[PDB]
Amino acid sequence: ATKFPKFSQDLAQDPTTRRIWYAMATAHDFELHDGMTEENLYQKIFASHFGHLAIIFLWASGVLFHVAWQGNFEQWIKDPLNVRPIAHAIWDAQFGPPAIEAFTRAGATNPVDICYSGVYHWWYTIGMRTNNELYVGAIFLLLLAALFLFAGWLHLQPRYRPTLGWFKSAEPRLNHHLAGLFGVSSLAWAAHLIHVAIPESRGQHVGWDNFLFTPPHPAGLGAFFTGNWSAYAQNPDTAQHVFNSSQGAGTAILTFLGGFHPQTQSLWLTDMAHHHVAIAVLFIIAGHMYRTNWGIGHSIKEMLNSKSFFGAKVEGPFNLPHQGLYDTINNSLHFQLSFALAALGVASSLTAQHMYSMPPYAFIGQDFTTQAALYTHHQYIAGFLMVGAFSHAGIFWIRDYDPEQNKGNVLDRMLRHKEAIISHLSWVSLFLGFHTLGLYVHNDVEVAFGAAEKQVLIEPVFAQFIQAAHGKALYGFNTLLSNPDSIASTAWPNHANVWLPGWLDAVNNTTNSLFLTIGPGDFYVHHAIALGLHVTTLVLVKGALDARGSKLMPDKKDFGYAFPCDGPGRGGTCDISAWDASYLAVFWMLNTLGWVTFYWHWKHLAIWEGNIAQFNESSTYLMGWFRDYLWLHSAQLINGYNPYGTNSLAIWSWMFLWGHLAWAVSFMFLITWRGYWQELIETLVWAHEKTPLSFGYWRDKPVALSIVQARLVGLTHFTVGYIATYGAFLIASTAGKFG
Amino acid sequence: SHTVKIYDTCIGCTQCVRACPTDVLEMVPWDGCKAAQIASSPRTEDCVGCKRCETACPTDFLSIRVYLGAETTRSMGLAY
Amino acid sequence: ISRKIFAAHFGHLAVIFIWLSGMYFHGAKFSNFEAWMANPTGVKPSAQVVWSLVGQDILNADVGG
Amino acid sequence: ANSTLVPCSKSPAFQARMKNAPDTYYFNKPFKAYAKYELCGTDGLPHLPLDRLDRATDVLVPIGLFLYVAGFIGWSGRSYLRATKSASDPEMKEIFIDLPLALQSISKAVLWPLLALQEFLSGDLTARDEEIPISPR
Amino acid sequence: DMTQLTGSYAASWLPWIMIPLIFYILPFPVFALIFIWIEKEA
Amino acid sequence: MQHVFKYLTLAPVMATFTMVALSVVLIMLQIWFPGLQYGTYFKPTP
Amino acid sequence: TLEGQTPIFGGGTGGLLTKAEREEKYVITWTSPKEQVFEMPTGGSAIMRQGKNKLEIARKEYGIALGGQQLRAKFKINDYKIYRVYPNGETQMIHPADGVFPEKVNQGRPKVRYVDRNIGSNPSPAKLKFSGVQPYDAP
Amino acid sequence: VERGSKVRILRRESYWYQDVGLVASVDKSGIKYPVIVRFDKVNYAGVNTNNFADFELLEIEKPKA
Amino acid sequence: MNISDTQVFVALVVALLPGLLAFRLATELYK
Amino acid sequence: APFPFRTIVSLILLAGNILVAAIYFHIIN
Ligand code: F6C
Ligand code: F6C
Ligand code: CLA
Ligand code: CLA
Ligand code: CLA
Ligand code: CLA
Ligand SMILES: CC1=C(/C=C/C(C)=C/C=C/C(C)=C\C=C\C=C(C)\C=C\C=C(C)\C=C\C2=C(C)CCCC2(C)C)C(C)(C)CCC1
Ligand code: SF4
Repeated sequence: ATKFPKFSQDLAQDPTTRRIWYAMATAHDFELHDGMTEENLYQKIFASHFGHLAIIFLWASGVLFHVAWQGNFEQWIKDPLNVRPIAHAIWDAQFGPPAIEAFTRAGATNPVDICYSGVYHWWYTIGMRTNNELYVGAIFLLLLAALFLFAGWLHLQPRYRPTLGWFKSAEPRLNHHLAGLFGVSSLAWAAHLIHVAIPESRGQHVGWDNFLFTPPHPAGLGAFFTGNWSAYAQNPDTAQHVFNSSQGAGTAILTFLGGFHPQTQSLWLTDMAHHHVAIAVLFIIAGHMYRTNWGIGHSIKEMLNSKSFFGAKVEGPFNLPHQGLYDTINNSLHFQLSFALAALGVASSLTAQHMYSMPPYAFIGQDFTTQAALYTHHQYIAGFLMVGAFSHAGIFWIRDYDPEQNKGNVLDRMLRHKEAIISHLSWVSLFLGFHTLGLYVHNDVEVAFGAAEKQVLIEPVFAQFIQAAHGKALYGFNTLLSNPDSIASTAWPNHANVWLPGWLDAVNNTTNSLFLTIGPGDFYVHHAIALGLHVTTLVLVKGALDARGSKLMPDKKDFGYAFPCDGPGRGGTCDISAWDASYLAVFWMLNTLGWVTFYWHWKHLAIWEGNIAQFNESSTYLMGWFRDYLWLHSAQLINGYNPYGTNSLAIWSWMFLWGHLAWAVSFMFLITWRGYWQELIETLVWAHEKTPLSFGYWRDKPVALSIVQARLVGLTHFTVGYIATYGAFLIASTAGKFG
Repeated sequence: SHTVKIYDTCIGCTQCVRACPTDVLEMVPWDGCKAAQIASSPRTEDCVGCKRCETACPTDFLSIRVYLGAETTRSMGLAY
Repeated sequence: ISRKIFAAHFGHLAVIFIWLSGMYFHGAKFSNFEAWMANPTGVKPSAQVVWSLVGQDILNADVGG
Repeated sequence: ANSTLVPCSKSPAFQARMKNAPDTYYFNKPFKAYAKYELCGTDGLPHLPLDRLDRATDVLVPIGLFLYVAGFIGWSGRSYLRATKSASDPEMKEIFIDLPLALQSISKAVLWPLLALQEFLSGDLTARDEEIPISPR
Repeated sequence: DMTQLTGSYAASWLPWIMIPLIFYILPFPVFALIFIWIEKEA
Repeated sequence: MQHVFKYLTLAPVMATFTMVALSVVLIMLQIWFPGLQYGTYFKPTP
Repeated sequence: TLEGQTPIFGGGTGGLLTKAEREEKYVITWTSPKEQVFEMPTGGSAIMRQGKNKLEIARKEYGIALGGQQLRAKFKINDYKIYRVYPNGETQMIHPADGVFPEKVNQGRPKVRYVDRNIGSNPSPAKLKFSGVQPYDAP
Repeated sequence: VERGSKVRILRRESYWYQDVGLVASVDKSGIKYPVIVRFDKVNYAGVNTNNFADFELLEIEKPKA
Repeated sequence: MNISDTQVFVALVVALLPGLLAFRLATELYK
Repeated sequence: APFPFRTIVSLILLAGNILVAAIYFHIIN
């Protein structure tokens, strides 16, 4: 036996190469480690979280340091709309002179990458101006990462290891994370915006050397304590304000103008300052809801176990049995992880959907490639987070759920009508797929036969009505905010719609992405998105709810979350575990996010080209997507290098192929299965044993990858190829035609 | 090694023992079924995990269950 | 088994003969074979003609002759 | 009211498409019908809106017709399956269609909405939850 | 000139030395360290 | 002869007959009334 | 020592490997009424002798397959024994363990790994958290 | 239960859980699962018979006559 | 005007502290 | 069973949907 892995004697005694592979695959599955107790589990998780925070801080510090060292931040400040931000320098000693010339650009005298993460715009908005400030921020983040690493080490020492009760105390953690982690952090960010960001945007330098004696507002803090809060909203930035200058600049620190700054085409800094102030107040209030040490406050266990509604006998909240759930969540780390992953996925989706339509950073809405990259990035991350939420829901079902302590509650009811849930999800998926695909191919056939007028073109009237209700007067509707006489627009009792003028100006501006005009193609692609969402949810939910067992495998819970199969008996049981359901659902998540990002990218490409009619007329049939989106926009990408030379897109050209390679490799791991490779490996073992001069000999017997390992490796190759190919295409097709 | 467990629903049909390619199972005297015998797994060290025994088992649900565990040289079926 | 092989081979030969008959009949009835024979280098061979019900008659390419 | 859709007979793009269309069976009368009855977008192609109280029959007739036909097929199949349950060999009744039984099922399913309502009211439409095979939780 | 890798940033020799070190000098010793780690008898 | 009748009631044969009949009905509808669209069914020709 | 004459076999590539000399090996012995052709477990055909035959094999499954699907089923030979041989020379007869074939019930055999319940009564894994016991091993 | 009785299966892990079977025979010895039940539908292994105890069955229709 | 040689060297020296602390944390977690 | 709580919640949600549709159909403003 080997020392490695330290956490599993079963793997340590494995005499094959599998021992290594599984050692990497189960290293962070702490609950299955040998002799693991709950307290040790929680303490190790605490230290690991400290390490992950340190890693995040080091990553941010590295981004800042490389921008300050090899970027062009100060040059980009003077002309954000025409200067390409620089990510970092290129040192690839096997470049040729054509590649060196092609990658020497953006005002640099050496090969550089063009930043597409938007960090230049973000740092510009928050008031950073010089490379020295970025360097100081990088040093500070290095020190912060060091502090968190030391904290992780310290909270593993015998005196500082928290007890299990400390980890299980939910109410104080909620109070501190609502009032302090969310509220106080938001208040401090609003303070940074008011004291630093806004003065810097008004041409006034505020730093550590002078922020103590430079008040952010002429009225001072006296106006706050005397109740004269309106003084903070007086004299806002004029519509002729020039960013990073005092020309047309007001003195207000907390306005509620709404809409966009006319020049930067982004949200007002004072608007975001007031936003974070209000958010901080709300979260600090929310952080006092639960009882910790002073009697006052709700008890979550009492709320979940309550059975009386002001005297009347109810079975629970909304007359639904919620009893016993407090112990279910409080004892299941996977349940909490499922909620956390689902919340983070929804938050990432909202981030993507709200930053492109309401850009928060100066001029970032005019950096088309950056916009596309950020949207695609956060949408794909959201999809992965949703997949993880449901995977850990299934893990909870198998490992942490017991029917006895959840007898008769709402979770048990869901487990009892899982069949109806899954069948109705399947019906929704079938209806959406059948009708969406049928209408798409009907339009395909009609357009192919020279009968484009015979297409079924269903108008998205409900979403158009919502847009009109939000103030979009293009459609001719006269409802709510698009009707100036409506009670919604006037707000008759109080007329406090100080947001409405700017909001309407932003909505009806034709040069932004705020409520883009939508037609039949948008209708069809949203229904395709709904189909993808419902099928991915069906796969994940069917896996989670059947994780404990089914008719084919009644005793699945006794086999764990991830096992290959139950053999060829009973008809065959390939891909029967809930892990296999998550594996299958990753494919559908990738497909759905591909549809979503294809739609976003093609619509915005049509808008940026000035050829919105192309999308409007071609998105209603799938040949339009295949020809006018993929084939039409692949030309510059695939001409990054050719027999006539190379340009700056060459890297993307290579990566575009690289992804297609990785994707292809995935098929090998996904189509061919283990026994073939095991027999081939046996033949190779014979060959090696019978060949002279080959003094090497395996210390771990070479074996084919396991079934589950093969599925995981194939999925990893598939996803990596997917991401690399689409990212290369996105960057090349947007940057190759624009800045 | 893998774990092979026999439950009290066994009817002593001896099919799992006949189907085993490494002689993990045998038939032992019993009184819980009409056949007066039950399957046993004294030699789970030789179990490769093929699950032919489960395929052969006629009861519902299975009277014999194989749980794949720590992999050894003979459990992976390695001739090298 | 061998008798089954022999009979099935006869059946497949019948299928192939039906296919060849179809090719010859379509080249005799629904083609431009005579026009192509007149002008081999300036006429595209064509032996399939579609009906006109759902706009698929657009597939009736101008094949010359 | 909706202003981004106009009648196809008043859309210049639709008129251009109509004029440039081939003169065959597939275009003349269909284009006249679209001009008289359809609403067109700025692209000149007919669009189907669901924001009009008027022409509500244009929405209800196709939906109702399809729902009737689909319910007819479903009720025929369901009644045939329920009639074959009492037979000795229902699987053989499923690979071999019983013509009298299928004809009777189709004739009854001609009036499928009333039969479905009667079955739902009498509790005969659905089987009880405890009488349906399910998997362990 | 654009016939060679250069750097106008401070200490442009740092990539010159660090790219070889991280990518084709140290990685094989690191793999050797990991291989010794994962093959040690108990 | 009754064996041939029983064969004609086979599920594949009946499915083929039904599909052919429905396809013929739809094809004749296309031939007689080409270009029917939602919002146009059961309306007189202008 | 194990006695018997090896079957006629000109050599093959599916024979023993380093595992035979390093870890373990198996030997199947039997008696046939006549010299006849059989199939080696790892490919090729061999000729079992008139008398008592001894064959070395890399895995126990090879011997089980040869004894069951060929010796008993095809050649009506029922006296084959499978021994496990270690590099130090230790030899133990492993099949049949007690002289009676496992499929036939024999007195004195104890119940091994028997669970006194139906498979559906295994406890949920949540009950056995951090105890190290599997649901099928629970009492 | 007895021979000819119609029963509903109560064994959760059974393929025929909450399904209906027909009793074929009952063993009068002291074995754990004496009742033999036959089903119209085969399970995933193609088997249509199984042994159950009395407490795992619910009598739903007495034997004829 | 990007950072100078001295700033890069100071950042390199400073990064040693998180490196050593990360090594300490990793070795402590391995226990 | 008439399902009182279920049908009351369902009717409230349906009334909300009908009100939104009435606004959407220009029946009310
Ligand atoms: C160790 C030792 C050893 C040895 C000696 O000693 C050997 C040898 C042999 C002979 C006999 C033969 C011939 C050769 C050739 O041509 O091919 C190869 C190539 C190469 C290049 C290989 C390589 C070689 C060596 C390894 C060298 C090393 C050196 C380095 C540089 C080190 C480095 C270190 C650092 C740290 C990184 C072979 C082979 C085969 N392999 Mg084989 N090996 C081994 C290893 C290994 C591993 C790990 C794996 C996994 C990946 C495999 C794989 C494989 C396959 C698939 C196959 C095939 O097919 C082949 C055959 O069979 O035929 C027939 N195998 N190989
Ligand atoms: C879902 C999805 C979908 C939809 C929904 O919506 C549809 C619809 C449509 C409409 C609108 C029209 C007409 C209507 C009528 O007919 O009317 C009369 C009748 C009545 C009124 C009534 C009738 C009734 C019946 C007879 C009953 C029965 C039925 C059955 C059951 C069905 C089943 C059977 C089977 C099929 C055999 C049409 C048509 C077209 N299509 Mg189209 N689709 C689709 C699909 C598809 C696909 C896949 C493809 C490819 C193949 C295509 C193709 C095509 C072509 C070529 C053409 C043409 O010519 C046409 C026209 O012109 O346009 C305008 N698409 N579309
Ligand atoms: C904060 C988020 C979070 C956390 C704490 C966890 C934590 C956990 N997950 Mg989980 N998961 C998450 C998000 C998260 N996950 C998401 C978003 C998904 C959807 C993709 C999943 C999908 C998932 C599955 C399907 C499974 C887990 C499992 C586990 C547990 C064991 C981890 C393991 O296998 O060892 C560590 C594992 C690895 C290090 C995997 C290797 C890396 C993979 C192959 C990605 C490929 C790397 C890629 C090329 C580059 C990435 C960057 C590089 C630096 C690695 C552990 C409790 C497993 C479990 O509980 O077993 C029963 C399990 O089966 N999770
Ligand atoms: C192009 C690729 C593709 C397509 C079309 C589908 C289609 C489908 N998948 Mg799927 N899948 C795919 C790739 C694909 N998958 C891959 C690569 C994976 C990863 C392994 C999965 C994993 C996966 C899972 C895990 C699940 C699905 C599900 C589904 C179904 C849900 C959608 C639906 O009902 O729409 C309606 C159906 C369709 C659009 C299918 C096409 C219907 C055709 C066009 C009708 C034509 C009829 C015509 C007469 C045929 C001509 C005759 C011919 C027989 C000779 C559907 C059948 C889910 C499911 O079954 O839920 C119901 C489900 O659970 N799939
Ligand atoms: C016999 C008629 C019949 C009826 C009444 C139903 C009814 C139902 N099916 Mg269903 N189904 C049928 C046949 C039928 N099915 C067949 C033959 C198949 C195999 C292709 C399926 C496959 C199927 C799936 C995969 C799903 C359903 C679902 C459903 C439910 C909602 C969706 C729906 O209405 O149909 C949906 C119908 C389809 C998806 C395709 C059916 C179309 C076939 C070709 C109709 C065949 C008619 C038959 C040949 C008539 C012969 C009768 C004659 C002898 C008199 C509903 C209870 C869904 C569900 O569980 O929702 C809760 C679901 O996920 N069905
Ligand atoms: C996570 C942060 C991060 C990342 C991804 C990068 C990325 C890069 N750096 Mg870099 N760097 C960083 C932080 C970072 N830097 C910091 C904080 C410093 C100051 C000490 C430097 C100083 C630096 C120099 C001097 C040079 C680079 C260079 C490079 C490039 C080649 C790699 C190399 O030689 O590394 C060199 C790395 C170092 C000298 C020290 C890196 C210190 C960081 C903090 C380590 C981070 C470890 C990470 C968080 C743990 C990973 C965990 C794992 C599971 C993934 C590459 C673009 C080279 C370049 O520009 O080529 C063109 C180059 O010559 N870097
Ligand atoms: C107004 C309108 C609309 C809407 C609508 C809606 C929204 C609806 C809803 C609906 C719903 C919400 C429904 C529900 C349902 C439920 C249930 C529960 C059902 C059931 C059913 C059944 C049971 C059936 C049966 C049968 C029959 C009767 C026949 C055939 C066979 C069968 C058996 C299948 C739209 C826009 C679209 C269009 C226009 C008009
Ligand atoms: S899994 Fe295979 S080797 Fe193990 S006892 Fe069952 S039949 Fe024998």
